[PDB]
Amino acid sequence: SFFFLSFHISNLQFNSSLEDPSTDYYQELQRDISEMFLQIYKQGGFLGLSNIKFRPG
Amino acid sequence: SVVVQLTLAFREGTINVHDVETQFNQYKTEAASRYNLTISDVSVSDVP
Repeated sequence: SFFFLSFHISNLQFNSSLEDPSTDYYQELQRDISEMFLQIYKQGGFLGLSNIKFRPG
Repeated sequence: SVVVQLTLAFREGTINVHDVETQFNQYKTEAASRYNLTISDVSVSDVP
């Protein structure tokens, strides 16, 4: 099964780097968030997550 | 703020949408303390 999840990161400013998935900052944040999710969900059946979409909030 | 959107994948029979949401909301404290991410406004949907 699949679950769509949206949330805000309330302590980070959206900036021009986060509009561009090829930037170092975009990739670092996507990596670090992905790693966090692999810590949150430890179920044997948890496979992982998609690539991440960032938008201004 | 930064809005973050993603999809999670589990094998059949593992979890439901409420559990996904509760487990994420319960992690807010650790997300802030360990990852320095202040997580808010969580929304979770089943994707058919």
